[PDB]
Amino acid sequence: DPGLQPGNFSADEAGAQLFAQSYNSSAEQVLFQSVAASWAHDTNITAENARRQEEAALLSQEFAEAWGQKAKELYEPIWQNFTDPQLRRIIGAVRTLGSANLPLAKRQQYNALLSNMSRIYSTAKVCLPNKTATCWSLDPDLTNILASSRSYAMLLFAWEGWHNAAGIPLKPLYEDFTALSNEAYKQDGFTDTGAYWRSWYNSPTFEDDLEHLYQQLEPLYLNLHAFVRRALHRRYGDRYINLRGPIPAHLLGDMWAQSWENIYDMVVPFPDKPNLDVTSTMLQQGWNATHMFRVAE
Amino acid sequence: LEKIAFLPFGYLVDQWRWGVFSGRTPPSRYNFDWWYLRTKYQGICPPVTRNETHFDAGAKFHVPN
Amino acid sequence: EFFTSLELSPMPPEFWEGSMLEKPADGREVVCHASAWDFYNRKDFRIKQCTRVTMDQLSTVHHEMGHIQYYLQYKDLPVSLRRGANPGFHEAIGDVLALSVSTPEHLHKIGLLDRVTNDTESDINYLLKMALEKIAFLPFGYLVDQWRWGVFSGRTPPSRYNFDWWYLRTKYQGICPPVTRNETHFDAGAKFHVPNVTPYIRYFVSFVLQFQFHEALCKEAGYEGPLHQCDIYRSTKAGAKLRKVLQAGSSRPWQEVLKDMVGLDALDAQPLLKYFQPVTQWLQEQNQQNGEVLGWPEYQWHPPLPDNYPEGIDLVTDEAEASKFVE
Ligand SMILES: *[C@@H]1O[C@H](CO[C@@H]2O[C@@H](C)[C@@H](O)[C@@H](O)[C@@H]2O)[C@@H](O[C@@H]2O[C@H](CO)[C@@H](O[C@@H]3O[C@H](CO)[C@@H](O)[C@H](O)[C@@H]3O)[C@H](O)[C@H]2NC(C)=O)[C@H](O)[C@H]1NC(C)=O
Ligand SMILES: *[C@@H]1O[C@H](CO)[C@@H](O[C@@H]2O[C@H](CO)[C@@H](O)[C@H](O)[C@H]2NC(C)=O)[C@H](O)[C@H]1NC(C)=O
Ligand SMILES: *[C@@H]1O[C@H](CO)[C@@H](O[C@@H]2O[C@H](CO)[C@@H](O)[C@H](O)[C@H]2NC(C)=O)[C@H](O)[C@H]1NC(C)=O
Ligand SMILES: *[C@@H]1O[C@H](CO)[C@@H](O[C@@H]2O[C@H](CO)[C@@H](O)[C@H](O)[C@H]2NC(C)=O)[C@H](O)[C@H]1NC(C)=O
Ligand SMILES: *[C@@H]1O[C@H](CO)[C@@H](O[C@@H]2O[C@H](CO)[C@@H](O)[C@H](O)[C@H]2NC(C)=O)[C@H](O)[C@H]1NC(C)=O
Ligand SMILES: *[C@@H]1O[C@H](CO)[C@@H](O)[C@H](O)[C@H]1NC(C)=O
Ligand SMILES: *[C@@H]1O[C@H](CO)[C@@H](O)[C@H](O)[C@H]1NC(C)=O
Repeated sequence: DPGLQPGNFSADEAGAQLFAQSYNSSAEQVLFQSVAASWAHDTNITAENARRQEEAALLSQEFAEAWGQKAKELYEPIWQNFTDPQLRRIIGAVRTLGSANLPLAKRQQYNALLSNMSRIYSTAKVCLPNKTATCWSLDPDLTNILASSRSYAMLLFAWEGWHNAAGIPLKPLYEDFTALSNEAYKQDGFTDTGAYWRSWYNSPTFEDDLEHLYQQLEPLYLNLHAFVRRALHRRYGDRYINLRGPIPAHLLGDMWAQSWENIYDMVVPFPDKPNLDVTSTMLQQGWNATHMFRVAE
Repeated sequence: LEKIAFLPFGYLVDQWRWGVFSGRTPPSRYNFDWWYLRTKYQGICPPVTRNETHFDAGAKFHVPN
Repeated sequence: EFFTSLELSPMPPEFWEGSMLEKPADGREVVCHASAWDFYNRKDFRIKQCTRVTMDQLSTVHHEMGHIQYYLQYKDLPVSLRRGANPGFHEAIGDVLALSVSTPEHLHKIGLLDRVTNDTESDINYLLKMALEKIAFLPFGYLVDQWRWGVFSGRTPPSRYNFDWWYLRTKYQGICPPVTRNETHFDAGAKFHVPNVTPYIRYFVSFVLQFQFHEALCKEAGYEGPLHQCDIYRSTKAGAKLRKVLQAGSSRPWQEVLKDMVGLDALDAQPLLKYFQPVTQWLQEQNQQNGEVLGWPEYQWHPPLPDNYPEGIDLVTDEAEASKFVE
């Protein structure tokens, strides 16, 4: 790879612009091939595509390592002072080597760990104690049952089964990944991975501001929770839910209580007024694939 | 009921992840910290009993990936 | 006289004429407290305590005499420089000396014991007896002051008092309430230091600091042996160094004074780790032999109701009494 190695630029403005342009071109090629590999991974064929994604990530990370080392050794004394926001932002983006600080063995271990995490989460499945021939998955089946059924026992079975089958074989991998990411981002210059993640928003009082926002928004969620708790108590009785206390996780709409939209069946107030839907329009005029996109146009 | 019921979860998951990364959560308080956070912010009680063996964050897609 | 041996505490005679060290023979005076009130007045001090014959009372007497060392030493400083550096120093310096007294070697060499019981079994017994109150308290103090910080700073609104308190208890101390509580109860109030305005992290800081002080003094005491029987008795240089440290009360940051004495400006638990080394090794061997988890693999476990309806609490369920009744 000729574009992998950067030339001998200078800390001056012209050298900085040349470095920025060279990075622009090289990264254009790198993310072009990366997006090609990632898109081909999850369209028709998955065999020999996860491995291709891993090698592409490895080579892109090596490219980032080399370019970040060059950027460090060529701009570190003048990194803070640049008199140009664009130059500061681009040099900060390039300087963040990220997961390239680990040695070769550690880098391979970290990439393999990420791939193992993704595959373990994707292929995880849960089904019945008997007739264990074929059974459900996460999105095609589990979401449908957990969002459409109204039986407490079956909801509990689905929720517990998925949570066990997707959390139990995932703990040691997460421990190792946390250790590796902490080491890499400590060598980067940040106090920890969480500090780097907060560094995107660029605010020293990020946690305080978020806590203030949530304390402002608390009454809304408290009232909504009380109303939904009363509705669920009416539906399921005063044995699986009490008025004073929390709500069981599966009783809500989605699997992880992310959204309650599926609970609107037995929460809606004043049901005499008709619900809002335009399915009849699709029944009248066909909406095959593009009508909802020409409407966006 | 689509947005406000989500807001605490958004404030909750990455707070737990920060706790795990920064070291305040050793690999013996994963599930405990997660479920205390759930009962504190979202007001959600896990139905079945959960020990430290379970990892009730890998169910969410954004934790493993 | 133990103080004076290492050229320490030239006790003024006013204590033997105007300080009461006894139980109140007449009058409804103080029953029993744990303070050493100083006359101050730029000149003198005093002790107000109780007198008994038990070794615990002797240890408490040594503790409060160590408290009196502090006052005797920091009086030339102004009226605002009376608190001794870190607020946890007063217990620490008042306790490290006790750590020297309670050693059987000290009792034997001062004439209280016939001979030194140089036995490993006795060593482990005494170490576990003392580690049942200088270690089980370590999660506490930290727990209480963390909860109080949370409530003060706003992270614990009045709808979450007991929730935060009991989560903290199950986290650090690992003790769950036998009765299922809720937010109406205020379980932090049972402790005396919560309602009364009193900081509670000073005791944890002292329980960490006293063993570091013991290790530093022992290293300067010339005895490079076990940390158990390493009393400061008959060590003029150790007394001189302790006097030098005690000379300044809050006149300098506590980190600087600690660096001056021990050798570093930050708290370390390493001397505490070395102190409890044999009991820790024996504990590890016992835990491995018994084959049990180290701790907390299953939480959300609350004990079932023992038929606590208050009609059978008076029923006795002791093994020894049952066997005696059987016989
Ligand atoms: C990432 O995962 C790979 C692939 O293994 C797959 O994912 C694991 C998390 C498990 O669920 C595996 O069952 C699953 O196939 C791991 O590489 C694998 O390493 C092992 C150990 O060298 C290889 O052989 C195994 O060894 C023993 C017996 O010797 C048994 O566990 C198995 O029967 C098997 O023979 C295994 O072939 C290999 N798989 C590859 C290279 O594709 C890898 O260790 C893991 N990475 C990390 C960091 O955990
Ligand atoms: C999907 O629906 C679209 C929108 O109706 C179809 O596109 C039009 O189809 C009509 C059918 O009468 C034709 O007269 C138009 O010429 C088509 N184009 C446009 C721009 O309006 C489309 O054929 C349908 N099928 C597919 C496979 O896209
Ligand atoms: C009590 O017995 C212990 C052994 O259980 C003695 O251990 C001493 O340990 C120090 C550690 O630095 C060694 O330097 C000594 O040589 C050991 N003494 C021995 C082996 O006799 C300890 O000295 C004994 N204490 C008393 C007061 O006799
Ligand atoms: C952990 O919690 C589970 C329930 O979530 C307890 O129940 C057993 O879980 C194991 C898997 O860890 C299953 O194989 C058993 O069938 C479950 N039931 C029984 C009766 O054993 C499990 O005991 C808990 N473990 C710990 C160590 O607390
Ligand atoms: C607890 O049970 C043990 C074992 O059963 C008791 O020990 C025996 O008690 C019986 C009572 O009839 C005697 O006949 C045996 O000789 C005892 N065996 C011994 C002492 O080895 C024991 O007394 C019971 N009580 C306690 C407090 O341990
Ligand atoms: C950059 O300098 C190095 C010094 O070793 C030299 O080998 C290399 O050819 C130079 N590259 C360019 C593009 O001038
Ligand atoms: C930073 O750059 C500016 C550009 O105007 C300059 O004035 C300033 O002295 C520099 N600060 C340094 C070099 O510390």
